[PDB]
Amino acid sequence: AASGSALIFDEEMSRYKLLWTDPECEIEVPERLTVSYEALRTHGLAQRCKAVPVRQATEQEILLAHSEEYLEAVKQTPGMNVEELMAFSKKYNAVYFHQNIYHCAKLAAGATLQLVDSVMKREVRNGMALVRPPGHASQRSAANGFCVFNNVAFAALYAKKNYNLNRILIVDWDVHHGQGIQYCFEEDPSVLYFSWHRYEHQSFWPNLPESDYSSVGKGKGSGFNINLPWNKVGMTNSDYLAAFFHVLLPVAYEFDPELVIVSAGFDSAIGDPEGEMCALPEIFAHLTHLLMPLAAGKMCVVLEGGYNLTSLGQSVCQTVHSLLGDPTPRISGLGTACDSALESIQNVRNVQSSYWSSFKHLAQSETNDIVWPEPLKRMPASVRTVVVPPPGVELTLPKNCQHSDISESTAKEVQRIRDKHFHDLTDQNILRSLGNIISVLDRMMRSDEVCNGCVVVSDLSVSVQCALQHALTEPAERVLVVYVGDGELPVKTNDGKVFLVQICTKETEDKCVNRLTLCLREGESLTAGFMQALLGLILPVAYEFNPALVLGIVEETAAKLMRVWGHMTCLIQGLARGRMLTLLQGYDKDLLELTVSALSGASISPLGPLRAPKPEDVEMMEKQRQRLQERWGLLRCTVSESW
Ligand SMILES: CC(O)(O)NCCCCN
Ligand SMILES: [K+]
Ligand SMILES: [K+]
Ligand code: NA
Ligand SMILES: [Zn+2]
Repeated sequence: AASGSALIFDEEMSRYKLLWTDPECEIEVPERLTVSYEALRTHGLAQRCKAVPVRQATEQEILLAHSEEYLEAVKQTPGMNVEELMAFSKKYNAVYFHQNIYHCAKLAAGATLQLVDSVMKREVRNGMALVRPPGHASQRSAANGFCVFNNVAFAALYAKKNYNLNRILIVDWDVHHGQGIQYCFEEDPSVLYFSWHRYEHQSFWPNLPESDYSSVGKGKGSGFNINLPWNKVGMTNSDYLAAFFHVLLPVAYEFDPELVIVSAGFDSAIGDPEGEMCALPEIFAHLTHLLMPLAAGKMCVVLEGGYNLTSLGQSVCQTVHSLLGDPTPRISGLGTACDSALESIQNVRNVQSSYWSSFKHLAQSETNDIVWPEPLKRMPASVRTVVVPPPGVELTLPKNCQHSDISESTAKEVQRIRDKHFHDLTDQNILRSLGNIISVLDRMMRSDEVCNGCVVVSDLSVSVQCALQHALTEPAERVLVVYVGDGELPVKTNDGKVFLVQICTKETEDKCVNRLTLCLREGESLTAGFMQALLGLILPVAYEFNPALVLGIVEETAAKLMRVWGHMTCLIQGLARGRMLTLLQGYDKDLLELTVSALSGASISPLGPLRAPKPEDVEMMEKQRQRLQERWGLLRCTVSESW
């Protein structure tokens, strides 16, 4: 299974620039590449990636997406003087030409294809291409919006042709619509295109009616084009995560792509003079992380726009940090998306409801200068994952995992804890696991050397109480508990420091807003239901809660449809800088193996196709959203009714 992250870059792509006055294009400068690579070098990220060389796209590769007549016209620009280049540039909208731009365009395109090949041949897990010129606005026969050839459209058509892929997701988080990509795949159900973009009711570039939410694709491609227009500026972390949890991710995991390509424009970040949005560079760590379980981690990130050199460098580093598997930064201050974003989100979900299972319940009444703080460092843990199997069980562990070694001070604390709170306890198994829990938690919370952990335990009540209480005094200001099992746990949810998610078999009405209890009907549809609950309820609440530790718990009677556990374990590491402790009750080799693999950052196997969720499950989940969304605004995917 593949490892490592490709970084594709060449300073030749910085060797073209604007040669005449033009306020429209003067923001697109060679230094965008210079600053981005140097930022990667400064933070040690470039040195940890596999450098893959650029190459030129061939004529045949360019003709996959562009016409012979347009290619022939651009092929003449190396021979043009400045007067001729200015006249050629005026034939198109918001683009300039240069004697070297055709050369660099072929390099930008070939760099993208090198990235696709490295990933699809399993030479790396994922990667990023830092290229100029950008691509997503160029069209079959036109340059547009600083773009000459459509790098990301190349990549999907090339991956289709040479690897016989049937399902490719393109995520365009640039602040501009990628109209070239939309047109290219408009009728194609094999390529799902998602774009959010500043729109402001069509008054923002490129000013197209077809960039609105109503453009869902055409013909057999209906439903495979998703536009989320931002109709106000100033969108925040909360708006972007609301878009992912309530539009993009439900569709992406149902689509089940075989490759993910990201049109990564960081002009959607705070400080950008084109986007004027307010999302922090740290959000891109999470946008990257939330997509990484798709396609077994095969993600090709391709630079598009991004014009504030400071914002650009930091967002590029946050993206590569996540590609490398470094712990995600904690996002504070999350809450409801703004009303304009909620309107865009509800409109997209409604028009897309004829095409996607996660939205289908919506179709029937019965159913329903700027400055910001510098980002903190993101150190990978010395040993990412510590494992404590039952005594004697020897397992083959991934390279960045390690077995537990109870210390002297730790042993004294178990004695103190036993005397005070479990007088009768003398079971020397239980007492060993308590020493393992405290030992693992101490390494997780008081060291950057261990990130997360898994401990197999015997008695849930004592181990849960010790794990929770010990974390709450480290101190962990807030703890998210995720419990797969029935019954009640020694978990008090009164003081706001604990949020409890419970996946259980018995229908039980929960009474307050710090618990989410999910009672999913048994059957062949448990998987789709849980995925729908995870993306649409669990993750929105968990992100807003912003825990300092995640405590996972699985009762023994519930280890037999839990094919979702690896996705949850991977996605929930977006919280608490990845600090997750999982307690598995009883030995199951496969569950322990899956848990350790996901905790350690390994690729997650795809879920493939799934029987769409039970309508009773969707009803249960929407009643949870209604009950919780006034407290946890990140759950909202409609505009609230005003009094
Ligand atoms: C690559 C892009 O999407 O950032 N293009 C920006 C075009 C700006 C036109 N004023
Ligand atoms: K976009
Ligand atoms: K499509
Ligand atoms: Na012009
Ligand atoms: Zn852009």
